[PDB]
Amino acid sequence: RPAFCLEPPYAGPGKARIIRYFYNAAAGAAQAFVYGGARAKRNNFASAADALAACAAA
Amino acid sequence: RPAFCLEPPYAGPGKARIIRYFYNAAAGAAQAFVYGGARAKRNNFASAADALAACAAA
Amino acid sequence: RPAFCLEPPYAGPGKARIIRYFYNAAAGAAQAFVYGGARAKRNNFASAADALAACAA
Amino acid sequence: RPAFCLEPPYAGPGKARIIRYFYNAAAGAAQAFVYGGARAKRNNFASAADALAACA
Repeated sequence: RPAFCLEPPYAGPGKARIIRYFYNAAAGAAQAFVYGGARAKRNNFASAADALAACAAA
Repeated sequence: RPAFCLEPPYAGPGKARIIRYFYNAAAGAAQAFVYGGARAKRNNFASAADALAACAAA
Repeated sequence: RPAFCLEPPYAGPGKARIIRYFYNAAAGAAQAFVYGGARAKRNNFASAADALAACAA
Repeated sequence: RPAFCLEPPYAGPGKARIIRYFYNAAAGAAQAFVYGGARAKRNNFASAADALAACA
């Protein structure tokens, strides 16, 4: 599993209101968070399917 | 809940661009993903309603 | 299936960034939206399973 | 509603595989489509809720 899959989600300072997904490796699942549209970090996916494709596999 | 309902959605190797649905157990929701047309895995349904009927119940 | 189940989601005027779910009657599915914390309408649930239950799905 | 709410979805010339949402005014519903990542038209949203906020 790539290291970035262990990052906590980062909303950032932006004024957009976007639901994104991060992989929660402790829970073994993708989880939704609200992203502000600026200064994205790596564990930040458009969809749960995308988060799982990158990060679900051991 | 059937175990397959916890399997990540699989795009597969095909070149098609088909909208399918999978059960996201962390959210308890059936959500969209892009399927390539080949080698479908189990958590892959033609509609959100279909995925929920198969997988939402405890 | 209650009448509120036909409503589109309502973020409202608040500044919060709360993930909530609404029932999408056309699809028979539960989908997420960003609720601002104020003036919620009825098609607004803390989880997708809550929305599906309320709207008899 | 905005006139763009009547557009059919536009996948565009791109090769990416991105789920996006358009408002289908004939169905009264926001529906998913595959967007290629380039030359988006206006009836193109990252979520069903955003399509409904603009067009419902």
